[PDB]
Amino acid sequence: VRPVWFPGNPPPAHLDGSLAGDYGFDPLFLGQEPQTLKWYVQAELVHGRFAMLGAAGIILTSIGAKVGLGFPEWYDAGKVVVEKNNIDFPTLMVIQFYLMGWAETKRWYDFKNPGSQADGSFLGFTEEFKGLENGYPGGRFFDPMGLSRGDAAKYQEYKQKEVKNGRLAMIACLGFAAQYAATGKGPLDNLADHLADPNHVNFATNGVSIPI
Amino acid sequence: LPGDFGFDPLGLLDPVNSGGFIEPKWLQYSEVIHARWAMLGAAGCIAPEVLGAAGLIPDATNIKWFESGVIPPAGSYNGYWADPYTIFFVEIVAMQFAELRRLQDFRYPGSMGQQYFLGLEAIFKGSGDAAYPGGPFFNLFNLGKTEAAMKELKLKEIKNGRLAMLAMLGYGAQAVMTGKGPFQNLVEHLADPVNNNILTNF
Amino acid sequence: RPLWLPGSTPPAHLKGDLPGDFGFDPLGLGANAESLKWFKESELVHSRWAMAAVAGILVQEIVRPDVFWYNAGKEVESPLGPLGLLAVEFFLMHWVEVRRWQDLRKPGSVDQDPIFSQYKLPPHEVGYPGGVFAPFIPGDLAELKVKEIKNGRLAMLAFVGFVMAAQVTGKGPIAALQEHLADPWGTTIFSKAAVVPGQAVAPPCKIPASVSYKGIEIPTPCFLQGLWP
Amino acid sequence: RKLWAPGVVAPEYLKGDLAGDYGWDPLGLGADPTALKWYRQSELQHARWAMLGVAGVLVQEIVKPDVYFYEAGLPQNLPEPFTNINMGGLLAWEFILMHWVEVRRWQDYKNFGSVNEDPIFKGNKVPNPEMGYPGGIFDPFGFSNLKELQTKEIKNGRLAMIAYMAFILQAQATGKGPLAALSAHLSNPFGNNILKNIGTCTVPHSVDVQGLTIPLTCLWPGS
Ligand code: CLA
Ligand code: CLA
Ligand SMILES: CC1=C[C@H](O)CC(C)(C)[C@H]1/C=C/C(C)=C/C=C/C(C)=C/C=C/C=C(C)/C=C/C=C(C)/C=C/C1=C(C)C[C@H](O)CC1(C)C
Ligand SMILES: CC1=C[C@H](O)CC(C)(C)[C@H]1/C=C/C(C)=C/C=C/C(C)=C/C=C/C=C(C)/C=C/C=C(C)/C=C/C1=C(C)C[C@H](O)CC1(C)C
Repeated sequence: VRPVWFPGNPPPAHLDGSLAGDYGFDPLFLGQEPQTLKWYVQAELVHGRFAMLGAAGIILTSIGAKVGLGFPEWYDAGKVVVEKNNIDFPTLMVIQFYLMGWAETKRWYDFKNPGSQADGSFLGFTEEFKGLENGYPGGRFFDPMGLSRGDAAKYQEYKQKEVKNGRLAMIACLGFAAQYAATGKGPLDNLADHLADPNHVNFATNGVSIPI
Repeated sequence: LPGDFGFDPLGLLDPVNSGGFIEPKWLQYSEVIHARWAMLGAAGCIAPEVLGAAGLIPDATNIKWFESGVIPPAGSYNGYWADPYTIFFVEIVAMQFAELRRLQDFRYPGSMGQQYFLGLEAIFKGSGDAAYPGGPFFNLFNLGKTEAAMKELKLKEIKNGRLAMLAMLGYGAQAVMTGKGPFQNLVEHLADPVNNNILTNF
Repeated sequence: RPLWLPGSTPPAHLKGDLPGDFGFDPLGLGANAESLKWFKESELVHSRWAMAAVAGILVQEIVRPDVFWYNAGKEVESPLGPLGLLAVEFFLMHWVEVRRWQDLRKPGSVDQDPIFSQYKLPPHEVGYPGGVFAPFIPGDLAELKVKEIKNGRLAMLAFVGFVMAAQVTGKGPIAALQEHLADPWGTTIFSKAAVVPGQAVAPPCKIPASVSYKGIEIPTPCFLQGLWP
Repeated sequence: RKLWAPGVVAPEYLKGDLAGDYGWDPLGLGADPTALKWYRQSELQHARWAMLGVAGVLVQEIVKPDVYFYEAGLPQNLPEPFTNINMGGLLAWEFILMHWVEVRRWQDYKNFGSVNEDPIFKGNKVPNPEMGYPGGIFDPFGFSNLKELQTKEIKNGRLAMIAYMAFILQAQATGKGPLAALSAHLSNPFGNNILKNIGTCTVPHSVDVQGLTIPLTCLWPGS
């Protein structure tokens, strides 16, 4: 009934269609256990959301680098920010570890004990750190505009859109990494080269991706 | 069943204790797949030489078939719209889609007419049979509306196919040995049938 | 009931209850009621500041020319110090804003004057105070609210048009309209920039650099300057 | 009742309800009826714009046989009043007015019978008896029976679609207009053939317009 990643094969028994982006794609059966599938759903959403945020950063800084604004390219951006500002590297990395470890550990122990971060132990906050579903923490802070508690079918549509855009941005970031590792250029410079010569400037002419 | 002339000296269509890819359903189906690809191969390896000898296509084209870019040691052709690897990746994606949906109809009969494929689902319902799907595109004109006419057309497809398979093995053999094209071999054997044979080119 | 698209259907949470309700919510940002109260208040406040802003820019360019409204904060002069003006604005706006926000979060709890206990503001709705805020009303509120939200949406669009036209042309709104009347075919946003898959061209920014005020050196960037046509 | 080929059985959803129905759908694209309605509207749009384009290229080449419609789009090749015009402002006019009329017809497709009335002047209305056939001020002479005229309309339109993509194809191959190419084939039919002129695109390779360079496109790798 529902479209499978590979038409003709039936989907596996542990992938039913209740999840967003459920195409029955598990050929290595990594999520047969429901707890492992729950944990992988939340890991997929976290990787996807970081990839969407990262890919938007790549694209906007590369637009601002091709148009003459003086923005670095993303493989030089961290070095030029640390060196042009008054920033020491390891202190900013440790402050990142502090803030991300706090938030991340709240996420970890809300996976473990599902309603437990809404006890009020963090400063006074109650039901604003309670989750709605697995990996969907919508209260007043994380869903301030409040789309998950009105028009539930439209919210299911947004869950589908979020999972699809996240998978697309994960393969796009793997893109940017591979594109840079092959060509040694900015990715929107690579896009400009492909728009210049489509038939002749590509991965079959980089001399790396197919070494024959 | 099409082309059943009883010729099986090595007994490979035995239904008793079969399996794997040696099977009547796999062997007859791969027989018609090799037959159709070899008909296209025979026509495609003839056509530039005869159309350049007839004066219809120019002399920048009409090259020998092994100098097309199949074997760049044998010679390549600059004048395509891209490099042959740029061509070959499009071939990978396109033939992957085609051959892979064909494989899925072989493994699950009729399963290629449910999941959305741009409205192209009634075209790929197939039949209760591999190797002969039909439908509004694989049978454009309703040819073989009679069952006996359908058997006759399947048998003609089998015979023209086996002839083209022998012909394509011929094109490979002649191309390796005498180093020329098959229409050039026609010209030499029709010029001197005595002094231009396999026995001369050794 | 007129719509943003005549013939379509409005979303199920939009009925026609609020003024200016024409069924326009494609993202579904008002399906929560508690959110929709906050966004109605924010729409009214953005609309009123934008109407007063467009009135200020128009009357400023009419009355006092050779003063560019994007640079009035630079080229203004006063014996009133900049930090003194900013401190007065800070405390007085913090006062007024917190009074209005308390009326939002607790409906009708700051009606009474704190200094003069005689004067109390009458019961009302949120966003529409009344009383001494509205001494004179022409006609009925059922149409004036619609007029207010329509003029306010049009003036919000007008203010972002003023900002973009000032950053792209470098002139005021009346001077830019005189430019578009002097060359309508040749002075449009289509006529200044285009992106083609070959090459792309953006207009030069007419706001130069970090502005040198009295030692602060205010950085002045243009809005989304890499994404203009 | 005749079909597109002898011996071919028409599909079950093709019956004779729509005009120009020869039972021809080898890809099964109209198997879903909502998609069939969308492709009927797209067929009508392509047919009417192609009839307009063929009548265009025909009359333009007849009246002014020095235009060369394939290069008529340049700013220099414009008529008497505005012949160095700003193509930005021209595209601005076209974008606004076409976006208007197009969204009106799109809402006609989405809600049939909902954009018949004039929104400004409330005493005006077009009765559309079928989708894609507005009538009223769009049918000022009013010959609408309607069915045989719809068949004539879709047959002329399919012939004009084939004829206009023919026009573009010949004009890219031999570099001339349709009447000039017909005169060349009447001059010699053996020379100046499709057997000879093909393989070379006369496409002038990224014409620089006033500020920008458009990338140019031939339908086959001729060069
Ligand atoms: C070396 C030991 C060995 C032996 C004794 C067998 C024996 C068998 N295999 Mg197994 N098999 C082997 C290795 C072996 N195989 C390997 C290495 C693979 C992985 C490729 C397989 C994968 C495999 C499959 C998928 C199948 C079999 C099947 C069979 C059975 C029938 C095959 C037959 O006669 O068809 C005749 C053989 C052919 C038609 C193919 C010959 C041509 C291919 C390309 C092999 C060429 C071999 C040659 C040495 C290569 C020269 C290269 C040089 C010119 C450059 C028979 C029991 C079939 C079966 O189970 O049916 C009951 C079956 O479907 N085998
Ligand atoms: C200033 C911000 C602002 C806010 C908070 C609102 C809020 C509202 N609008 Mg209003 N609207 C605005 C500006 C705003 N509007 C402007 C400028 C126009 C003219 C284009 C309109 C035209 C309009 C119509 C026709 C209707 C509404 C309606 C509504 C209400 C329900 C829709 C909703 O839930 O979305 C909440 C909206 C927001 C949360 C603001 C969006 C914030 C996103 C993240 C920014 C995206 C904007 C994007 C950058 C474009 C900027 C402008 C662009 C031209 C450059 C809600 C009270 C409906 C109504 O009144 O029914 C009761 C209705 O029918 N609005
Ligand atoms: C499902 C399944 C199932 C079965 O069972 C098996 C198998 C098949 C194995 C599987 C599959 C898998 C896969 C495919 C995976 C992939 C992944 C990825 C790619 C990710 C990424 C992911 C990605 C990500 C996160 C990313 C992110 C990013 C980021 C943050 C960025 C950042 C940045 C920026 C902005 C800029 C600057 O200047 C720099 C940096 C710093 C650099
Ligand atoms: C019957 C029997 C029985 C018993 O039981 C046992 C035994 C004896 C074993 C058996 C036998 C068998 C046999 C004989 C077989 C043979 C086969 C063949 C020859 C094939 C080929 C086969 C072949 C084939 C497919 C082929 C194909 C081909 C092709 C596509 C080609 C293509 C092409 C062309 C166009 C042109 C250009 O230039 C390129 C190319 C690329 C070159």
